Amino acid sequence: AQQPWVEKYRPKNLDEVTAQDHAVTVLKKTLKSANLPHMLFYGPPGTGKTSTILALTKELYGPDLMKSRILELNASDERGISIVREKVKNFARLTVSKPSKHDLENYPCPPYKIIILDEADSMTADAQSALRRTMETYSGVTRFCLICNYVTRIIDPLASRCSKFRFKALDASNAIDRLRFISEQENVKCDDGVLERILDISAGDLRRGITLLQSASKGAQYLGDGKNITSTQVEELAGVVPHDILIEIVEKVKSGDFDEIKKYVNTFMKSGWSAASVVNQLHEYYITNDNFDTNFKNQISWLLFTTDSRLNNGTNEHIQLLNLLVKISQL
Amino acid sequence: ASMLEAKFEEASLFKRIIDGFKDCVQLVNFQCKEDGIIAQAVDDSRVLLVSLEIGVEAFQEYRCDHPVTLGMDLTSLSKILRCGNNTDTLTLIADNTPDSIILLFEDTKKDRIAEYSLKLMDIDADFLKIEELQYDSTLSLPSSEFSKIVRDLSQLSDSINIMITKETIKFVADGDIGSGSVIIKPFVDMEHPETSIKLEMDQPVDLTFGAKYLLDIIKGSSLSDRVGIRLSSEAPALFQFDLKSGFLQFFLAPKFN
Amino acid sequence: MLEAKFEEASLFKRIIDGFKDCVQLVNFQCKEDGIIAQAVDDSRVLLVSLEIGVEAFQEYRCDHPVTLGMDLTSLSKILRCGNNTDTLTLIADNTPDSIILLFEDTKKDRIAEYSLKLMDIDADFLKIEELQYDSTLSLPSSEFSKIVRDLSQLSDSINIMITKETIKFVADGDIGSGSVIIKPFVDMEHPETSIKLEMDQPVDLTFGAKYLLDIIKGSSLSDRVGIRLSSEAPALFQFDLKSGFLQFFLAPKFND
Amino acid sequence: MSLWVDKYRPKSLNALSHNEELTNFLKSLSDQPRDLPHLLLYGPNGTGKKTRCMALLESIFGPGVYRLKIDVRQFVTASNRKLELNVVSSPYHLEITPSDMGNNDRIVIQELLKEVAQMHRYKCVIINEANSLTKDAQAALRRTMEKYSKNIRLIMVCDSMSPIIAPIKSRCLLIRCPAPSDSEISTILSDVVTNERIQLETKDILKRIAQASNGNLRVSLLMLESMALNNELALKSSSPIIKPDWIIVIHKLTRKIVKERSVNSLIECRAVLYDLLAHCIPANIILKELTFSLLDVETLNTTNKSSIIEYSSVFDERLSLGNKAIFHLEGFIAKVMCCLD
Amino acid sequence: TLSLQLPWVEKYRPQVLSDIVGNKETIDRLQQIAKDGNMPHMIISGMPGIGKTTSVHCLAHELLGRSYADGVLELNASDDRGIDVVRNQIKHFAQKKLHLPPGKHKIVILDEADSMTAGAQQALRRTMELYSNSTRFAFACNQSNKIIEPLQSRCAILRYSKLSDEDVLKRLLQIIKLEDVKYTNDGLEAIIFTAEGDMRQAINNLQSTVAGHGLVNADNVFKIVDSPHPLIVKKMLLASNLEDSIQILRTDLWKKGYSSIDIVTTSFRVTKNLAQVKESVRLEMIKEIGLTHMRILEGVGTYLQLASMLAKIHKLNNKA
Amino acid sequence: EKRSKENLPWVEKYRPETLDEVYGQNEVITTVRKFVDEGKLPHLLFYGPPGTGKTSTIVALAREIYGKNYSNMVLELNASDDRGIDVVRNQIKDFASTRQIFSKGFKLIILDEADAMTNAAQNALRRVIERYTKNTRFCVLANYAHKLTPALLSRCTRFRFQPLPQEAIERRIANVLVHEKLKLSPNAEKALIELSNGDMRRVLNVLQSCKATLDNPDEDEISDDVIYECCGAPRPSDLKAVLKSILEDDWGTAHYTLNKVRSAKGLALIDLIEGIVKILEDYELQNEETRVHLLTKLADIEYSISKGGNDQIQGSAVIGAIKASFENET
DNA sequence: TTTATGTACTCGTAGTGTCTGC
DNA sequence: GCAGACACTACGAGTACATA
Ligand SMILES: Nc1ncnc2c1ncn2[C@@H]1O[C@H](COP(=O)(O)OP(=O)(O)OP(O)(O)=S)[C@@H](O)[C@H]1O
Ligand SMILES: Nc1ncnc2c1ncn2[C@@H]1O[C@H](COP(=O)(O)OP(=O)(O)OP(O)(O)=S)[C@@H](O)[C@H]1O
Ligand SMILES: Nc1ncnc2c1ncn2[C@@H]1O[C@H](COP(=O)(O)OP(=O)(O)OP(O)(O)=S)[C@@H](O)[C@H]1O
Ligand SMILES: Nc1ncnc2c1ncn2[C@@H]1O[C@H](COP(=O)(O)OP(=O)(O)O)[C@@H](O)[C@H]1O
Ligand SMILES: [Mg+2]
Ligand SMILES: [Mg+2]
Ligand SMILES: [Mg+2]
Repeated sequence: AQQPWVEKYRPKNLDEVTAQDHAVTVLKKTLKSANLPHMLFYGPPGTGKTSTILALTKELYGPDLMKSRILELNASDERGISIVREKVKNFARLTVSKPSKHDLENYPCPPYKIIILDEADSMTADAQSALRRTMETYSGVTRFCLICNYVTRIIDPLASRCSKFRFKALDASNAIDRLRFISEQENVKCDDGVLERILDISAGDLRRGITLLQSASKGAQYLGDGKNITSTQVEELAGVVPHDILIEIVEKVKSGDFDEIKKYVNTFMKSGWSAASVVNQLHEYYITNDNFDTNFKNQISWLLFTTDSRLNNGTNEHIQLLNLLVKISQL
Repeated sequence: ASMLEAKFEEASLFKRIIDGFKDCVQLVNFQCKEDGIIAQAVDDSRVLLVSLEIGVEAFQEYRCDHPVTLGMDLTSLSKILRCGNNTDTLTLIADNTPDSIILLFEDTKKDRIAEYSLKLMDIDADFLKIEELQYDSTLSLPSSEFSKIVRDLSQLSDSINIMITKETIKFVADGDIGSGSVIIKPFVDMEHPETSIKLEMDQPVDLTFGAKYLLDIIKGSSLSDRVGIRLSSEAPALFQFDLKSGFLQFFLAPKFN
Repeated sequence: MLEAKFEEASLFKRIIDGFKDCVQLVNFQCKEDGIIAQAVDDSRVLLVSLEIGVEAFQEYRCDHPVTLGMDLTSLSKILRCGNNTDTLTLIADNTPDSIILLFEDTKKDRIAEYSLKLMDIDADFLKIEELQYDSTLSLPSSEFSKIVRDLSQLSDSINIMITKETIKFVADGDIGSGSVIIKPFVDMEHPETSIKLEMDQPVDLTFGAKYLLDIIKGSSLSDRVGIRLSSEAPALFQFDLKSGFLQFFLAPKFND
Repeated sequence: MSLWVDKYRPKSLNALSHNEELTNFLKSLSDQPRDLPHLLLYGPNGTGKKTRCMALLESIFGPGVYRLKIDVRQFVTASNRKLELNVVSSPYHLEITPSDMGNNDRIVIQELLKEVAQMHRYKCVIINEANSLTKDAQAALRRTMEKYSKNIRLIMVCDSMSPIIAPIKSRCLLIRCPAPSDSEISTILSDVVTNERIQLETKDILKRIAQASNGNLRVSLLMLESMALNNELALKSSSPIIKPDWIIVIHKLTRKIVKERSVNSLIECRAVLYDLLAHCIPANIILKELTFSLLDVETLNTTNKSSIIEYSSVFDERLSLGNKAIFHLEGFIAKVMCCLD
Repeated sequence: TLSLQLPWVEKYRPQVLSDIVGNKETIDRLQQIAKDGNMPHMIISGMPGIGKTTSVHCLAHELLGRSYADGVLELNASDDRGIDVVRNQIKHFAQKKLHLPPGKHKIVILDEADSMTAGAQQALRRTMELYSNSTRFAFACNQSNKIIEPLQSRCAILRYSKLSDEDVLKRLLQIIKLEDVKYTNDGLEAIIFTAEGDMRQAINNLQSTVAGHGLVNADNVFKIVDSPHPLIVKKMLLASNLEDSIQILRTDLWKKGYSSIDIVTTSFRVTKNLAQVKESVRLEMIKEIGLTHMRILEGVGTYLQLASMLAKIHKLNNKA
Repeated sequence: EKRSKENLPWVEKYRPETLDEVYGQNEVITTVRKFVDEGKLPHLLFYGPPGTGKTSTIVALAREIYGKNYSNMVLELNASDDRGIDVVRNQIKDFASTRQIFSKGFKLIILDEADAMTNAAQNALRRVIERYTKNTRFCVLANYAHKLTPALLSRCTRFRFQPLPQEAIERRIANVLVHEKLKLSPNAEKALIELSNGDMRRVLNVLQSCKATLDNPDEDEISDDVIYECCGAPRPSDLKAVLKSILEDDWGTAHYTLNKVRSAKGLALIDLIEGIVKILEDYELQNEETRVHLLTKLADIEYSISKGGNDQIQGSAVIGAIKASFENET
């Protein structure tokens, strides 16, 4: 219990990745062979790209050859054009390490070493342009694995050279087996639909779901009542707005009266909820409703999209929330 | 124990041999065999070609049953040779197609033992079969004289033009400061056999060369007392420095027009 | 009240040459038993302890305990006049805001007096928790500096694997690996090169590079340097002196 | 010190008479600290997030977290520019802030977090004002906490959630810090004043301070101390609610905008903005205060209010993507003048 | 590997001032300088490929003859023309005493002079002012803006203009008659249109078409070398129907293998160099094209972004 | 390299070793072959999209002109190698000025991805090219032309590498299937053609990953279904159903249909946006305002998705944009 | 004058090497 | 031969440009 549940239950085998079945099967059938292409993993955060690549490397070489045939770089490490031109080029043009008898007999050691460039979308385009022909020339000796969560930052030539493996988002249906397994292993008392709520709140990631489950389990352990974790405790710990406050917001919006909505927004922001969660709740309330006209739904969908983009830019959420509510109120 | 063993009599020999062509070449491709060890390496500009070869007689003990392709890097190799006492006996050690070699910097003959290792470098360039051909001329002058002439002429122009015609060697270098015209008449001396301007003649040659590359050649003059230059109009210039058991050529490419 | 008269001008300069890179500044504490000045590096990892005796370095007259905190750059600039015959004179009166550093030369009558500014620090912690060490090693300091610079040029991480009859130094890097092993060999004809490793428990600790460079910079302080290693404990790099010794500490970083 | 804001601060969770549910949640985390994940406390400023962080820290290890020291660390960047940023370190934890220049705090984060990770098993690293990071140090942090976690832990404190990128939200546990209720503000101020020696005519003054502070306990304590010093240690029921001079400047600027809508008044607005930016004020808070003071003017219309708030949102988006805030603020005032006229 | 035949660009380079076509007044002035001998300091500027450095070399050859080996010092960007290692070279060359004909001087061809630093030109100022009797300079730069004003204050400004179609056609016909390749007037006008007054481009396209198809007919010319995409971009931006603009975009740029960033930059250049539409309309067009440019540079390069750019350009152009 | 072939990706295994093995660019290949047989070779400039076969063509050309050891007679510089103006002043100058060291021939300089060179480097390269063109030829491979100096563009013969047409991709796929003992249904081949978007490396990568996808590499044929799960691209039927539900059905039905389609096999909103864009471009719209609104709103949505965000809100935005754009038309 | 990398230029300095000399 | 003198290469800090 010296580690959080996120890393304690990190997959150690390729089969342990309970999502992205296509990419995992492709990588396993490649593990049987030696034709490993230059990979490019992308997708939403928490989908399991780093876990997949670490499991693949461990199954390829073994615990002994991690330090010799794996080069991992981050944005924490310096990744200027000089680093790409010298360090990566040198590590690529070096010959592979010498596998031992034990490693060769037990593990399917391939005659190449993998260069893992985590969060590679943060590099400048000049560094990627320098990396292009390094990737192309030494293909027979080294493999490049680019792990970025944004494809568009990666320039066109690298996306052309690298085989692309999209990592699908982990919704309620895909990643319920993992949460059930974690609950069984950790002996976490749970309700019926609590895990579905956890996966619903954790939008397209499993790390957030695991963290929420750990927090709920710790709270239940503190209380010590031996009670199943309800949806209310998880919903509260997740930071999403309760339905009563959302109903009050909708009632204030419907009547108009700019002063009233301004005062209620001031009080609401004093209570301090995350505005992205409020926008998500408003979207799942207004769009799924059937009491609203088509034109209203068009306009409110566009308004919610604009507010979400402006919030994602990293602005002051109070003004954006007030603007969104006032614009909806005048529809 | 290891398949490849090459124990030098002294680390000074290998240090001097490496420092002879360390500056003009970045990547070296050693090819160890039972006949000896060779090293064909090409400059970055792909103008100057170095062909090292060390015979089995320069090693105190030598044994290499299987041919080994040791592609390496001279910068890190010289860095490894920089550390270690020069009196020590080096022993090159490598495995069966390894990822590295082991530099036994055995201090004196006992006590301290070093295990410096340099990771082997994957150079897939095959050795180039540029050995020799029917050269038009074959001269032989002392290394000190040639080094002095090249050093003096490099300050006057960026190109040194070597001309041989009717038993006479002529170096000319026209530039901005002036134009040197150093000439040498062949001779032989029984009193001091080391200084003897030997010469052969088939057809006159007028070949021009760069200054920096010629300086790179003469940096290696400390290895050999004599240097042999062979020129041809349809062949790169050859600078055969004679070693204790092998040699160290320098295939320089002349300029055109 | 402080009369720390030093025999040689280019001796305290030699000490502050080592003191310069180990830490930016030191808080001096002068006592009639001896001069102690310990400082903590910016990383709170490398510990430096100073001890100066009273028998040598000319007559030492510490009438009252004086604590002074000052930089070493200005001290080195003043001590740049480090002729082989020149001496030193330390005078600290009441409220010693500016120490006057008198230079008097035996070979020539020329005199030099300069004033050193004092900064307000008033912070000095002196704690030596550990004295018992599993392995005590004495070896020439020049060879230590040579081997440390050779291994640190190849790799940024240095580890030591002390075993039976072998003092193993290993350095693993991307360029290559350097595994230099030195055996304990003592020559009675050459005391400086004598090497003894006392053996109680084997020690395997992984160290850094810049800290080792800072430690070996002060190689000229002692012909023989005392190297002490203890398992699961900070290292002790003790440099001897004609009167006292200077010891250096370092945390053995290890993440496996 | 003589200031009351830093004289009465609850050291333990037992003294946290602010939020029962949040204190219980923090005690649940502190019950088994062997697997405490990285935290991220968010909420309005002045709530007391740092107080909760320190209380949790001393509940994890023990007393002695509250003893602090200063250790200046020299940091070198591109070329040879020197931006030596001190770190407020301590036994059992380490406190850092991105008070360094934002364009190159990434190196501070990189080498300092790599240095602290060279080895009571972990040392908590509190990062005050985490919302001021420039999306480059956060990229380093993504793998910094993920790779080395059994040896280092982060308590990442920030008053806003938007600038924090998605992966940092993903790998950190989220803790919510609501602002105090007005009754709780009055109770805290009453406890402070009865531990102090100030005489109150009626507790209506505490309620007025609670209303004026707008859920901000820190400025509430500062204003109470200022009033007590000014009222000769005896509060008066008719004492005017003193405002920060910044609020006075914002309100005067709003009045000048509302009354006179000419270009010249825009010139004095630009001069006032230059002075305010010279007075150590972030652009987001000054634009927010200007917008909300403009909307509180009663002579406006609902159409003008809607236009003002929409252009305020647009220009706040522009602030989040700009360098010189003066141009964006001047443009916002120009648009407001155009709409009101 | 047989020795390559010299390309027609270099094989038919003029060696006398008469063969240079275009800018008749400048060429006549250069000829009068040539027979007069009193060469002044001059700076030659213009668009690339219209005959700048060849006129300098021809004049240097004509003014001084057998002294061309050592009486002219030619410098270029390949030589490390810096403030320190090079001031001594020109200082020595100007101070060098060589016996010329009475009306001829040493020539220092500082070819590609727009790339030199400020300090080099500052030294060259007094270097030119001192030894004006012995040496004369000849700057040949594509852009004259980089040359500082003290250098412009003591130089003869010789501005070359882009070649007219008649002169390019005349010299092209000369090349055909020397090479005897079957030609059609439609193919020649296609070459002229593709070259855009760039002579070396015309010669290179002629080479490609001759050695690719034997006949330089218009169909073969357009098969080998494509029409200049700035013209296609200008046609696309000036269309009135949005569907027509989108179709031109797709068919002529997206299906012809043109990067989105190239299309955006060409659109910006065409818009800033366009003059038919109103100035303000060009201002909003430039603003929108720049917004799309920022979107492209930030990472998202897609046909959809270019289509949106065209749609908003049509929104501004059609006046809502 | 290690273990010869069969340990390389299909991208680098099926690299053309001869000018006859380059497909698609018939005109460029024939012109280059005529150039080298007639003995004239001007300064070549290869321009085109990624994956069209520029560096493969020039490597095959250098192999044809010289012997097997083309790398011993060609100074091939790339963006990985440092290409400052000092490099141009020393390495390029020395290689161009001197004579060949292994045989009698003209020096050839290949500058792959030369668009990354600085302006001063190109300025020096201008005179380096023009001075020593007698026995040295420069080849410049550039994906982007705006990064090249117009002086450099005016000096080299321009060859444009068009995106690969259908027949070239079909021929290469047939050769790959013949070599690999693999079978593939024609509808899957058409799906590959549509998925390539003019790139050949994409085709080779998808073939490799789809062969890896099959449980039995032999016997089983690659259908478009396997293509669509392996690449992850939306199926055309899914796009048609989503668009029909958006156009005719109301908000509840359209939102439920889009969510079901996305969650059936993990589709992303991206690739679906421009699938819808292609389908809508396959329509005739009477009013230009529909086209304008569609293009602007969908470009904004695609930009926001590229910057990342909430997928549900972006899907609702897509539905709202399409439904608002197809009501102004009437 | 802040800007914030990467490039190129320039200068200055510190040693490092061989060359004359007593 | 050791010492000084000598000019050389190597290294580090500072400034200025960045689309025609
Ligand atoms: N498919 C999966 N199966 C099991 N666990 C998963 C899966 N995907 C993610 N996880 C969990 O997610 C945590 C780590 O996931 P990561 O691989 O770091 O996500 P990620 O790809 O790194 O996202 P980034 O790097 O922030 S874009 C661990 O707790 C894993 O157990
Ligand atoms: N007026 C002209 N008459 C004849 N040939 C010309 C003329 N202008 C250019 N050329 C040809 O252009 C080629 C060389 O032109 P240059 O003068 O070197 O180009 P440039 O004027 O220097 O432009 P830049 O800036 O150097 S690229 C040769 O093949 C010449 O024959
Ligand atoms: N016309 C073609 N015929 C056959 N294979 C081709 C063709 N074009 C591209 N390829 C394949 O594409 C692979 C990689 O493309 P390359 O030609 O090497 O690079 P490129 O096409 O020049 O793209 P860039 O601009 O260098 S990233 C080659 O190894 C070939 O297998
Ligand atoms: N439970 C509490 N009771 C009394 N005062 C509190 C309590 N919690 C916080 N405070 C007050 O909050 C102040 C510190 O606020 P701080 O943590 O600096 O807010 P922020 O983190 O938003 O800057 C202290 O002066 C303290 O008096
Ligand atoms: Mg990751
Ligand atoms: Mg020219
Ligand atoms: Mg290529």
